[PDB]
Amino acid sequence: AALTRDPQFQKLQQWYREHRSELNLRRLFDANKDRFNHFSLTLNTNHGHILVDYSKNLVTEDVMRMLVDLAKSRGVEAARERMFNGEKINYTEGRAVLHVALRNRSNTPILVDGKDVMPEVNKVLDKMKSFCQRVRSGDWKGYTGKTITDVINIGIGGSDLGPLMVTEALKPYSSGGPRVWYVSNIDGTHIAKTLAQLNPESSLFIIASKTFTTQETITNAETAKEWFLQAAKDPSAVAKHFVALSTNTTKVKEFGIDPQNMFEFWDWVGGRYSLWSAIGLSIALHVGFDNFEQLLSGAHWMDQHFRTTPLEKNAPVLLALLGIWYINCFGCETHAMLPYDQYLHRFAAYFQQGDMESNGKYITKSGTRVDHQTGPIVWGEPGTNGQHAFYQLIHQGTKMIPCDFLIPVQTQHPIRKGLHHKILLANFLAQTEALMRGKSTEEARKELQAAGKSPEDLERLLPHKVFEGNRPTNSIVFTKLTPFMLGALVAMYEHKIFVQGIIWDINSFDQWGVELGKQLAKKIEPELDGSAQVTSHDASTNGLINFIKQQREAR
Amino acid sequence: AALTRDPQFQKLQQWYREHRSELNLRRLFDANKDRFNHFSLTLNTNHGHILVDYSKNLVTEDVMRMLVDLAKSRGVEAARERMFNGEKINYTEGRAVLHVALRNRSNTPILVDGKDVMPEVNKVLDKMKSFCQRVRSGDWKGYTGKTITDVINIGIGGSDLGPLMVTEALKPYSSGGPRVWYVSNIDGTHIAKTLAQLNPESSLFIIASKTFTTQETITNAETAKEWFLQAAKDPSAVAKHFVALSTNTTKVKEFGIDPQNMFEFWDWVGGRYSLWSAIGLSIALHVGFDNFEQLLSGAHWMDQHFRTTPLEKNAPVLLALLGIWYINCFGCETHAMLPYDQYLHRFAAYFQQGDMESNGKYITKSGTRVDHQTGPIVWGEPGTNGQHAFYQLIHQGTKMIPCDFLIPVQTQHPIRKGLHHKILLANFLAQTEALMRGKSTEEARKELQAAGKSPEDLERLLPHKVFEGNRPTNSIVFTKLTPFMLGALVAMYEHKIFVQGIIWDINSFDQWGVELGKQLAKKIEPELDGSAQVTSHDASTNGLINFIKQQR
Repeated sequence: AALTRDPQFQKLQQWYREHRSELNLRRLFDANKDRFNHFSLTLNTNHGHILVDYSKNLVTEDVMRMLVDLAKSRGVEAARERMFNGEKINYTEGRAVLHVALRNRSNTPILVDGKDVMPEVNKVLDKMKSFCQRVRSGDWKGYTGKTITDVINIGIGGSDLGPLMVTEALKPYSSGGPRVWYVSNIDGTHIAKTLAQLNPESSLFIIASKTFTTQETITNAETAKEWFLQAAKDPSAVAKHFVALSTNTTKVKEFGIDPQNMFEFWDWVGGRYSLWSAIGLSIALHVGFDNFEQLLSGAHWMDQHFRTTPLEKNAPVLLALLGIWYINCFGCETHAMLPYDQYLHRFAAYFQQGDMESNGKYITKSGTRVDHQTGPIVWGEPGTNGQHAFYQLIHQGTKMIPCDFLIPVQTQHPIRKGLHHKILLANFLAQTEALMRGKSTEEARKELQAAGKSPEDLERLLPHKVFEGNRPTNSIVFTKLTPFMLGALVAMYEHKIFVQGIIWDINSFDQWGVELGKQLAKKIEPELDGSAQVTSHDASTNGLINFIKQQREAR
Repeated sequence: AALTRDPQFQKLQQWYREHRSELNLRRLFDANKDRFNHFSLTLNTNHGHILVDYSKNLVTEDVMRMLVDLAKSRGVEAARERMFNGEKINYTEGRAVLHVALRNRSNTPILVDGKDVMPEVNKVLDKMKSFCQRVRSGDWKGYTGKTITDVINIGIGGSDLGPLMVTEALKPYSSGGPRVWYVSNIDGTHIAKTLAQLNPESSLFIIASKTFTTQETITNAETAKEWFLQAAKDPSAVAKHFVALSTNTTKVKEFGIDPQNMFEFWDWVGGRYSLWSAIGLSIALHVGFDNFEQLLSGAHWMDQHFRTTPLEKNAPVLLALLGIWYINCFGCETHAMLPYDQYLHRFAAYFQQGDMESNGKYITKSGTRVDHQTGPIVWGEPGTNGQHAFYQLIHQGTKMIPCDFLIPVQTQHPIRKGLHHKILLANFLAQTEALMRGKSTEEARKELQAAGKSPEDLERLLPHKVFEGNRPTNSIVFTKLTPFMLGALVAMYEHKIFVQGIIWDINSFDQWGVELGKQLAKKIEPELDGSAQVTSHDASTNGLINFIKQQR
């Protein structure tokens, strides 16, 4: 595979074999008082600063030069220009990849098939702006003349995770917006428990689906419409309570949504890159279109940083390369995302899709199988909660787990004169310091001596109190979690993922790996119906089905 | 360490090295049409059936024999009996480990320091029973005479995750219960956005903390008490609105809680095993004490299954050993938990603590350092959502990821004449079948040719459409997600974790690894007050602190 044959990759591997032992953080920081300045970036966006501190990673200045040489060798910069220029870099599907066009506030032309996409992008944005104004002001009335109080997004995956994570994160900005609800699972619990809390007369349903064929979303949408028409008893009332966010005009009409009620996007918007498009309508409705424009603007700023910054000081490139270093030299399977912010409690789940569906790949551009690791398993929970759930394993288990810690300097809720946020910041700082420094047998012994432990009791406990440390982290600190700054942060990680993919020579923008499960579920669905035993699959699938059939009528 | 020198483990690794490439699920099923019957367990709890189908795993009958022999050689049964009989198996802390006593419906004596703990367990249960009846009936009034409409648990980690996951899982059983809120993060967002939705006259605060010294929880409690007293202006009225769940009567009283309002538990209740104790009061308030008892009864049933069942047919032992196989032979870092149930959306989060804080360890019982892997990283999201987020990587990435798929046969919401649950089940079944059966180049070519792809479109797309499969899963299917069945499922995984700890020779029940972060946060705290630079740490901690100071 390309990466394995790359001479810069082999130098990195070779260096790792010879010098891995020189990578002790305790020693590196002691021998370089300037380490933080040398291994950090400060970004002034004009709407907040972002500090990307990667100095607690197991790198030296030689390692980062070799990693930048790898990005050059693998053609990161030329691949970047192909994306921004509208070339069909999604080569398995023959598509452009232009989530950057969605937030292209400069309106500089971006050509696909020689045609500028920005007129159509801005036509849909204008349509969302006007609709949001009418809904939020109460000028858009329901079928009994009431204003809309609840907006329900029905969609899954790329049509759900982004809008949910952003509306969660920007909750302080939703004064005067309708309540927003997200129904995604086919599990009837999800729609049922939501509809039970709603009035059809004041509820606006948004059917989010790129294809408008996804079984979960269409089934959920048909259930919501049946429920709604149970109350309204008039087909023409659907036009006041159902809109669609899709590329598929034909299926939207067949579902019965008026064409004036369809907000379009395009095939070069990948679902996991789609919150910047019409899929973001639930965001604009909740926090207002002006805050949505700020979100796009912050992404635009990061796009420009990614495009114009030399690789060696380019935030998403450096994050990408650090991950390559941990994935392909150290062998780390996972990457933890640990925001110290309750509003970001859906941020890790969002990049599970964004990262893992993009780079969970094993075939290269040339059709050949990779002979190296690709994308990691992404996981995490907000701090401080994670400290009391799983940091035990991060500190004193047997796995190496690169961790991104994120926090805003300014809280949306400066209660008790800042007391809570002070404690939060201090834990944020303490945990990376603890991961890096650890605690030696000599340091733990001195503590147990001072606690007054008997020699027997002390030798028994001592090895359990030792922290081997040397566990690497990234610390990403930003002024405040505004719409603009959220946009910049999400875009930072989008381009991190793009860079890793180029390095691995995979297609970050397709998802052929979801097809087989879909096919097999279509075959199983009609077999579940009766009480007849199923014997047509492997023995486990049959046995599970037959157990299901048996237990259907247990009371 | 103990494990790597154990004869049965070495036999296990040697077989792996010689026969790894013989393990192909597609061929194992093709050659043994009885594979499901020999590699699954069906449990009748008398309150629902559990099918534990472990046949889509990379195991033969010989591998399962060697694994059970490892369990015997590592002494699982004798360790289990020490736990149930009240011995101090949490050896670093010198404590028993008796979450099983908390749900011991049988009331068979369990001695700790020679004294039966069951009377104290049942005294507290009776007290929660009576408090819940009063609150739920409206007998218990607020400081202005109103009934409690909102209950707010304040607590973190083990004092949060269990009750949150259970009340989320048992939502359908909460009719007539007050609404329940969980406040855990120190991040002031968490208490602030909760308090903004509450009426102090009708809100009941539960301060859940085993130590009653955790900084996050005591600060949140102090903030809620300040907020409450700003409205009531009557300090006697705290006794109507604040209770405590703790082992520390001194700190509870010094905080201002009436002694009558403390619900006790004991040092042998681990935080991440605590939802079965007083820590579960918010569960019993939300769904009723009878449903809480049913939850306890399910766990009790699983405790007896674990205790009385021969190892080769013992559900938590088999799950543990299959994990050992993937962890210590295949080298899998992670274990995914994928419940096909929206009510179980915090189940995986609960076992991140349950599993990872228990067995994320590296020092054995003799004080020696492990030379093998221990606990995995636990992660996951509910199906079907996960299919559209990260299953692309499970199917077509470069990682081997053991997965548990869980689902209830009967849904709490049989809308559309069961159409949604029918689809949910079909996806549950399809995904494990797909992970096991890939799709060959040959099969993918035929589909593309049949679809009508031209030779150039076909050959460009074909390699990307191949699924190598051979990806192992457990399927855990149960009649219905009732309180009883939830209790059984949680206890099953608790005992899974126990068994793995014993085999690894580690302490599943301490958590010394949380102490260095707490120390260092206490030293950084006062340094944030100034506008002065800070120079007292490493450059990075210094540099971050000073950027925080610049950007206030």
